[PDB]
Amino acid sequence: FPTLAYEAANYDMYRLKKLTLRYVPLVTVQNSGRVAMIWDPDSQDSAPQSRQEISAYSRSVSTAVYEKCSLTIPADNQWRFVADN
Amino acid sequence: FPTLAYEAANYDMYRLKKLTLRYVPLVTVQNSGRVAMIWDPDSQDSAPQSRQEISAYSRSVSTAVYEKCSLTIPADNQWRFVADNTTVDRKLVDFGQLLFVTHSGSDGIETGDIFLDCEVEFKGPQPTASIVQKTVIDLGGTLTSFEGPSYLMPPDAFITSSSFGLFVDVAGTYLLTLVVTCSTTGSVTVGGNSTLVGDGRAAYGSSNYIASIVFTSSGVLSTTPSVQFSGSSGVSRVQMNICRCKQGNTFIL
Amino acid sequence: RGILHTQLVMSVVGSVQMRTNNGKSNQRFRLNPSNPALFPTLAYEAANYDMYRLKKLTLRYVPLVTVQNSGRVAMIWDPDSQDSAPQSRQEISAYSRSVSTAVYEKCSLTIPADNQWRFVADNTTVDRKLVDFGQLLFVTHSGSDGIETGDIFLDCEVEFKGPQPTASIVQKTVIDLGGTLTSFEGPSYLMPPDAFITSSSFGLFVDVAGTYLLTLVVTCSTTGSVTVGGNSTLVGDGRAAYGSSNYIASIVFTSSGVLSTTPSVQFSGSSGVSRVQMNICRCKQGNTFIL
Amino acid sequence: RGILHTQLVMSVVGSVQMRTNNGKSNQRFRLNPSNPALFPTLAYEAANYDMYRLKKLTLRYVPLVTVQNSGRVAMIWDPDSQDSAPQSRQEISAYSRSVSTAVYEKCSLTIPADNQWRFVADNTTVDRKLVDFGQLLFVTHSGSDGIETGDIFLDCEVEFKGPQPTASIVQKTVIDLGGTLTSFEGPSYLMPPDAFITSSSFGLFVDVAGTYLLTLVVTCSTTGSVTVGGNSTLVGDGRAAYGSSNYIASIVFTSSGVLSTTPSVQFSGSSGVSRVQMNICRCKQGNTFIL
Amino acid sequence: TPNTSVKTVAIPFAKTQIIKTVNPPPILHTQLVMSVVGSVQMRTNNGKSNQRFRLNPSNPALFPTLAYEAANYDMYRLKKLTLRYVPLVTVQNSGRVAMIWDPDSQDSAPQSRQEISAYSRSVSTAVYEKCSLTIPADNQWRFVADNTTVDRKLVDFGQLLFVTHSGSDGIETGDIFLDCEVEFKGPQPTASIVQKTVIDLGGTLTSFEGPSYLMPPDAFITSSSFGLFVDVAGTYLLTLVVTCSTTGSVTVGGNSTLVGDGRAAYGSSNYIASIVFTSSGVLSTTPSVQFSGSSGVSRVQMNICRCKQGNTFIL
Amino acid sequence: RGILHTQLVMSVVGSVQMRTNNGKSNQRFRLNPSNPALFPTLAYEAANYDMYRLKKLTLRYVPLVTVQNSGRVAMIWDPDSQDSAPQSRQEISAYSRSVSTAVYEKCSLTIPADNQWRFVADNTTVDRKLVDFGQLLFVTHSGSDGIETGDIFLDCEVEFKGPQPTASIVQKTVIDLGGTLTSFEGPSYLMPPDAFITSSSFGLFVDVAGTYLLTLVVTCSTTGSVTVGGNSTLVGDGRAAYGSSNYIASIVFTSSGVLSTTPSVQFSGSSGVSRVQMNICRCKQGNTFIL
Ligand SMILES: [Ca+2]
Ligand SMILES: [Ca+2]
Ligand SMILES: [Ca+2]
Ligand SMILES: [Ca+2]
Repeated sequence: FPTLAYEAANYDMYRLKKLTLRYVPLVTVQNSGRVAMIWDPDSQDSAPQSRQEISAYSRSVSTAVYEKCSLTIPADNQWRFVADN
Repeated sequence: FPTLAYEAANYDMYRLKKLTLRYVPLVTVQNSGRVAMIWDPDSQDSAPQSRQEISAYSRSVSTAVYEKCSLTIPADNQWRFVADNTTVDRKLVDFGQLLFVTHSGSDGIETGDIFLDCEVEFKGPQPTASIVQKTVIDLGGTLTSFEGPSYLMPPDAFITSSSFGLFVDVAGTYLLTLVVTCSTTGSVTVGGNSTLVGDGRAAYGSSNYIASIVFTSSGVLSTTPSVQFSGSSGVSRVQMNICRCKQGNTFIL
Repeated sequence: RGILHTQLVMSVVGSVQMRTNNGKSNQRFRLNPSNPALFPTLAYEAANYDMYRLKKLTLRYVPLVTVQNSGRVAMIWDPDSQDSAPQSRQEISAYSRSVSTAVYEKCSLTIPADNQWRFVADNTTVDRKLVDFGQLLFVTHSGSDGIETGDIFLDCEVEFKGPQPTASIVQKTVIDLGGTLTSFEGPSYLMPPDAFITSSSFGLFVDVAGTYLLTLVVTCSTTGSVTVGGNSTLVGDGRAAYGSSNYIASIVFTSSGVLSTTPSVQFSGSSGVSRVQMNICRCKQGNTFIL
Repeated sequence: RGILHTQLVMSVVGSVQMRTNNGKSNQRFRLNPSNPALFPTLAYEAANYDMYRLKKLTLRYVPLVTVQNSGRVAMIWDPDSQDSAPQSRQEISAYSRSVSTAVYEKCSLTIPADNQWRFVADNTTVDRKLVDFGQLLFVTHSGSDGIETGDIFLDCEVEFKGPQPTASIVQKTVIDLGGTLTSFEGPSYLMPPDAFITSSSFGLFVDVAGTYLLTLVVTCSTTGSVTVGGNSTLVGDGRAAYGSSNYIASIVFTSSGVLSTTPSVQFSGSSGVSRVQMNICRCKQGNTFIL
Repeated sequence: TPNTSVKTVAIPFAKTQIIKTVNPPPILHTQLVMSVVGSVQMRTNNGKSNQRFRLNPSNPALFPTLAYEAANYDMYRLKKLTLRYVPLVTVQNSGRVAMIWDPDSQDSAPQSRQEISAYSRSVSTAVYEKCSLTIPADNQWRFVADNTTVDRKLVDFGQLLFVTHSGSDGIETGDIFLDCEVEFKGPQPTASIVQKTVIDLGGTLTSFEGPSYLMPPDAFITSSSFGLFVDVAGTYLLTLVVTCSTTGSVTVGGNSTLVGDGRAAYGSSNYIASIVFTSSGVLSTTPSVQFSGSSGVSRVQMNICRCKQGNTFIL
Repeated sequence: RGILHTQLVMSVVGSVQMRTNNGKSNQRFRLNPSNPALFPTLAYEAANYDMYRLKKLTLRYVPLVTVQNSGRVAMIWDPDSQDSAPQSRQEISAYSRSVSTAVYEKCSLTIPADNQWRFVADNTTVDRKLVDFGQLLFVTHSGSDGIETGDIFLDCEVEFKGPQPTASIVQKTVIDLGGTLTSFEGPSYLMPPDAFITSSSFGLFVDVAGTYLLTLVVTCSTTGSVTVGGNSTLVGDGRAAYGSSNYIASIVFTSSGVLSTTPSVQFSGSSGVSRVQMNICRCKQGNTFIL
């Protein structure tokens, strides 16, 4: 949030209502590969560090490079502190 | 607007819907005097400089010290630019001035205090605005601000061949970076409007002189410069950066 | 239904320039019942428990001075407990719950309570932010400098979940030369910027407004007198002793919570002060020492 | 809903002949909540109020000894608080609520509660008979001579009526030559027949099982070391001092609350002891003085 | 709805109150209690004892008129209780007056600023501004204090404490009024309205036969002198009986004045006087009745009667 | 619905004076399911998830000793996970859920459960106070000096919210000269004050009662034999090797999880031990190395 971080300085609590991740390719069907998009409920775990951990994290979309993805994250209702001090 | 100025960085246009000025006294019916509250439609006029100009400005309330006032300002519907990347003719940008004239006191006593009400709405957004001033002084010149906002204003600083002073009157806690082109070293003291968070670390080196101070100002008058650099020789340029930082952004011995 | 508790919080001393919680940092008025400043009488109940939940909260600034001393007392609640103290005069209206009137006139401010059980601070937690309910900040800026303006009361309905063996309500603080007050095993009667030692002298500022009991244990080489003044008077039976390199005294004094530019308890005349160890208990007037 | 409060009352020391509060008088277990023997944690809550009302009252003696020692432990509730001790065996079961079993096996006793509001003990009553809710007596009468047998817990739902400022966490007790302990403005935490002085020595028997902070103020002529006896142990920081005719010490010790034929805190070696003044605070394993 | 509400307060100048009686019937009853003397440091009931104001109808401080009707009865209630501090001073003098009711009748007094605010039931406004405190009642019947008990906690209804600090020093600041509806159950013949108090060397006053004019922190004896601080504000009738070895003189101090024909006499080891003095109840740091100049005082016995200015002896 | 899970927690070793987790610190029995002392089997299930929620919690201490040894075992549940140890006896029964009986006789204790979801311990927290569900403390305080008395079981209905990859079955702990155990990326399975090194020797105290697989990687200068102490036994296949300045061993041993004053795995005989690195895996009576 390079723009909301200034408005986030003027507040203390926050929610997050709608969360989508919308990988858009920029390449033809000629280049192989794989892109995966992962959401953790932790904010202090490490990252793979394998192929085993990519697929079944909890909430992950792992299609190819040349093809579009879309991942949605379910929200909560809790109020959390904006990270200050 | 010490709080809205951060939200004002994320936008470009503004209006002002409701404007009241609500002077509240803090003193009995024993102290004589007069407080007047003035709104200009200009934002570049000077101030009185007489008793003649206090009463009939256009829109003014001028009661006594011990008795309450209330002034309302009529609004417009126009959209005006938020002052970013500082313009020169700031008359078509601002909505006006407030002037707050007192005389014939009751000398330097906490008489009362002035409150201000707003409904501000903002149109289309920016990324941000850089909330760090950059002000430069030459010998004989004044402050010329760059990069915004308006913490320091051009009648606030003075330089000599050997000394330097700032009268910070905004009442926050700040973070300076003095960069002074000298020939010798010097000391920095903190005057009457403000106090240190006392670990101001500075250094000399080449022709530059670089300091970094954290001070907390009160905005009240005092006839001492609030940040004073003296004892040096051949000051030519002083460059500044001010940030409004809290009491944890101080350096450590 | 619960039981209300009116409790004294500060004696508000006015100021000319700009001042937060008067002599103290943004650590004093944490909304935990394990805080002797905001809870002078519920801290004894808070030592028995580990969970609390606030129900009703009002602040009730009641004036004391004649209407000749202009001022502006402001009472401010934060939802954080780790935000810094406010910097300017005009960084007051940017808070959420705030009442700012003149010195000579009474106010009120209600704080909406949550429904979450929170831990009672018997620690040494790093994040106070998730434990406390928030801060209370008190700002004075016009003038009338050395004058007791009024005093702030505070009303609560606190209920407590699961109990605990009693947290020891006796402080233990140690000062070294060049060091500060460092508390040990709680509570927080004294804050770290409340004392000073030299090579020959010693002093404590006490602003919680109670009647206490000290045990000075001072490592010196000569004896020294102990004077009590400024904010507190002796319940005058102060019996000290000397012996080996320790210096031991026991004092019963009654502070008043007002600021003053004199230490409340002062120890002077000796030589080579190196350590001062303390214990403060909040006793009563019957705990003196007969001559 | 209320909140239960399991609290340690005694640690039962068996005796051959007949003994009623393992040695201490018929004054120890008054059922006021201003009684640290019966309420080691609720007395801090009860120091803020004037009226109280008991709702649930249970025993549960719990043993600690192997099944090899014969003996018998009884638990007694008078509705009086000024009746004398049960002089014989036939008087033991004749009380209103009484449960008596062997040493090696657990018990329980419930007390029916009233609905009246009674005053909390504040610094002087003479007719305790109308203020307390009753006594508790703990008789042991056959042969398990003085081995620790078990310990007795106590459960409460206590509600309090209208508040008060805090009264006294700290004792002040004064001994003169030939006299006994006379307390001034505190709880108890000592009781009179639990200290002895001579022309040259001094001793305290503490049977409450807490962790305390003393301030010995003893008018002497020569110095004297301080040991901590068999009931209790130091935390090794007993910094003391001499000076004028006073002798000043400050000790942090933890007692197990068990009988022993050694004084728990003993002061010997000096000469011409005339007065001893005390202050006891119930600290924790914090407030000891760093060397 | 603009989230900031500006409210104006016009603090005028001196506020006072005006009190008239009607009185009508053959029952609310307003009375003075004190005149609040402000102090700089800290002070309880203004220099009076730690136990003085004490809710029985057999208490001369709170009920100088009902105490005679209280002698003819045994039980009492208290229905309506208001405390109505009236200022007598402009908005120029700073200070604070607090009015405190305890449910105990044997606690001590603050002895801090901490204890003033949250007692249980307290009003603690400024000096120049009016207060009003109400006390909730009960339905229990309690004994009128006759043939003095020791644990006077189950007898009285409570205390009044009247704490001032941070004045405005010794000025007539205000005064405290007290309202009651007192009803009495089954009657006595009477009660003996004459105190009998005895002091020994090192001891204090121990009252016998009732009522409570003098209280134990009011008198001091030495080997050669004697003093009483009468703080009830009436006109009294003493009978000093002092066990001395020599004669002595009796003067009348700051709280009180003679009706100047105090006749005394010496004789055997006793010393017998009979004084008529009129006290005001205000503080003064002189004993109000002082007997000095003698030698070996051991016992002083008293009888106090509340007699008017015609019960004086004649030269 | 659920499935109960009876699990071994400790094997209680009695002590005369006072002891809280039979020697180990107030860190051992955190109620996260990522705690192998409390969850020797559920930690494998809990290594796949991030949130958990406890539903049923019971003790049941079960004795093992003849009815000849006096003593007393207590079981304690703090709602905090950062409170200190119960320093005295009066603090034992003052917890929220506490059951204390004799050594030779069985017990039970139920803990009321919440409905909140809490994080599972992943590699670093500082405020455990908000992550764990509480502590478990196990006090023994009279004379059954160190004989195995009994053992304590624990029952659970645990449900987990959203999954995760597996985290760590294996520890990595590193010791330097003068330092202590510092774990890196594992469970625990050791805790710091359970290993000691000298200039020439090495030792491990394992009190978890499983069957483990070590890899000793010790920077030495000379070789050294490895014995398996009194707590634990080999499966007789401890193949080791020397080479460069490293010393490499791999041992399969089974520990009973009982205190002993001998290191369970000891490495002595060499010279200039500087680092020791570990990996512990909880194998079975399989993975030993055939000669
Ligand atoms: Ca995770
Ligand atoms: Ca113009
Ligand atoms: Ca705790
Ligand atoms: Ca009381």
